Amino acid sequence: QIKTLHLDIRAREAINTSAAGIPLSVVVRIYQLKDNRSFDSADYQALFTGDNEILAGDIIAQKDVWLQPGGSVAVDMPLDDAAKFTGVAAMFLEPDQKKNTWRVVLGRDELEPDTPRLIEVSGNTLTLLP
Amino acid sequence: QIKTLHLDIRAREAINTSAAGIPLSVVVRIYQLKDNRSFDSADYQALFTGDNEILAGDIIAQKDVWLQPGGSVAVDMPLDDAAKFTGVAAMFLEPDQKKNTWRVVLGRDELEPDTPRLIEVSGNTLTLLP
Amino acid sequence: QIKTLHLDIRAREAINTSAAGIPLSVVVRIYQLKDNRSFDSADYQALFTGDNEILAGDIIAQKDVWLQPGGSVAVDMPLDDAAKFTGVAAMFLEPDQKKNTWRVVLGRDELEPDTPRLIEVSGNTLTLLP
Amino acid sequence: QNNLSGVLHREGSRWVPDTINTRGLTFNPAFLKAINTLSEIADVAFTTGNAGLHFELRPGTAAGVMQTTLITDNQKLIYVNQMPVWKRFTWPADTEAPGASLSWVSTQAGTRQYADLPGSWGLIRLLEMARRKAAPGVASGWSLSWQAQDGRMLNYTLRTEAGEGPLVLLKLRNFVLPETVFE
Amino acid sequence: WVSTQAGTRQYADLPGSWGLIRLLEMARRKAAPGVASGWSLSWQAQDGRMLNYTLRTEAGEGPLVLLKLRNFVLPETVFELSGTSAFTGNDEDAGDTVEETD
Repeated sequence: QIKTLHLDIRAREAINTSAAGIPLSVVVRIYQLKDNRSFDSADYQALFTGDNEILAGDIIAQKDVWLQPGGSVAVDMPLDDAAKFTGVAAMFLEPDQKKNTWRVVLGRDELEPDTPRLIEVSGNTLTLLP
Repeated sequence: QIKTLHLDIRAREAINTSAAGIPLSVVVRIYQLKDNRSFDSADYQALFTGDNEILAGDIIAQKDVWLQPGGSVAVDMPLDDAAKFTGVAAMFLEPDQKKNTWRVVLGRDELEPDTPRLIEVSGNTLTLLP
Repeated sequence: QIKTLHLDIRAREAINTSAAGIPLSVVVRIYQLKDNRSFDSADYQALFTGDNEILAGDIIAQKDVWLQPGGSVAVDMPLDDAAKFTGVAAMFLEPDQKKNTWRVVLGRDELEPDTPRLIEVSGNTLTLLP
Repeated sequence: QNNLSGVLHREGSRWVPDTINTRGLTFNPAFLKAINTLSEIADVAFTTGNAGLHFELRPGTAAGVMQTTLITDNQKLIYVNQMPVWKRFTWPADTEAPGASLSWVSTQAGTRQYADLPGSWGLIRLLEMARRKAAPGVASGWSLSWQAQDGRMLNYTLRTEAGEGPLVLLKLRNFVLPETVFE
Repeated sequence: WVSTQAGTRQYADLPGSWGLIRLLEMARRKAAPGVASGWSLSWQAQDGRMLNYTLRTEAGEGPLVLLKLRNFVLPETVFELSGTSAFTGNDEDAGDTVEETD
């Protein structure tokens, strides 16, 4: 299947803008899951600050990338074989927990073994690209 | 060619300063033109307040972005195929109509399909960046 | 069947008149539905402001046209194949929710592949034309 | 309550000086006029001991005007000539950058600014430019108005609770407290 | 709570040491014919899902008595000449009457 996890994270200038419209940085976390159901059940608060060890136990490993406004950070991760779902979540100033534009789940099939998949951050949303 | 219009609009703190030097906000409009000749013929007044329907008829669609002093707003626009020229115009307190630093025209070729082009506003002028 | 969605939206001068008889503009939305039953169940309020995601999930895509009083806007839409029903709804000042003259449903069969179907707005009602 | 009691005596909202002990004592009528303004402010603005009030509003419709202006302290109200509803505001909102502005898109114009202000009170400055008059609201109707540079004036109705809301805060603009209470 | 067709969504989080008396205000449909101090809570959250509880306190009324402090100012004068003949010895029963029925 896929041996090495490759991700490329783009970012425009207007990301995580405050009430003054100020371009702010953001912290994005990468999760290697055995279960995706608990990753779809947690809210914004119990995922980044909570002690849901049912979700944390399904997290095999976690790695935090840290991108400037208007830049990019490449992800070269030795992908675990039990990592059925690559959990991508971000911490905006205004995370829309309702419309759920702050997290995406990338399964085993949608990875590429020698090409990074492109995740673009804009405004306060997460966006994939073909 | 180019399918989706992507623009990134930067702004410093000293934009649209009054006679008291006060940092003021500004309104920028995006135009999708079929003709660029009428976009180079209108002045500051007949473009923002006028009824030049020869120019407005060449405008396929218009969209108004609205940026804070010292911030940014990302533009994700479904780009029309007849939009040969992306018209960018701003409304400063002191628009220099003579030296014409208040409008730029971005053609079909200078767009990027998956990367926003950078437009920086400073003082009362509009500036592109490579 | 039909590949490209073509619509032509006419408008007289007396549309969306207030209590002072003043000609006002209006916003019309185009919906691409998989189900027409939920489009016939929602009222004026839960369609334009509500979070009926059962109806919104049946909406494949939405596009908002925006017409002047006494004018027209052409609709050139790449028609989805699962879009069995073209939902047309408007937001008048006085939407008659009872007699239901504020929405029409255009199915797969009544479209034309290279000719726009004519939707005429008058008063506060929506009217088709042969 | 610590140096002029016995002659000044609180009765509801005002404290009209009424006893036989005021004889040989003539109050400056500037004083009694000023301190009845500065006690009728304290039944609208600062009723909870600190700053803050609450008031709701509703826009209207006009010729060529089809839009929405008020964004005051990061609670926007958007109208494209749909049905009118009442939205709840708060004047001293919790933000790091307070302010207000307007926005109007004509049939001849796109979005044009009308007001721009970096103040802690931002809602009250563009009420000074407004022209307020009576309205048949629910208890105290208030139809407002604003004039653009190209005509096409707007309409905005206003609901408030027990007082009349933040329109009383325009009374401060000529205010100088007097200096002598006695003759 | 966790709905049948959605994940967790918190009702309301209230910070500060005086928070427990703040969020407990909103469901005073309380009187219960069960245990001795016999109280229940409704907590009608969004979309019709209700979540019940049945409170049992220890000494008198427990922490529900802290709701009596709302809209409570220490009054004016003692020993006033005004109010010579007035019989208002029912509000201490009537406030709990409206409380323990609504």
